Amino acid sequence: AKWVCKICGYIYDEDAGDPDNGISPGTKFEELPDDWVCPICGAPKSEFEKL
Ligand SMILES: [Fe+3]
Repeated sequence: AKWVCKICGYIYDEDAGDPDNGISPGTKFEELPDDWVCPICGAPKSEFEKL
């Protein structure tokens, strides 16, 4: 799945993960740590929407 940051337009793609911030490819959004934030704008998880 993909999830968009409603603040900046960054797309969290589960197939890509976010390795530079400790998230390996294939990590589901719901599995992201509670303290993970948008790598671009710093928004909390609450500000993402599933596409
Ligand atoms: Fe963002």
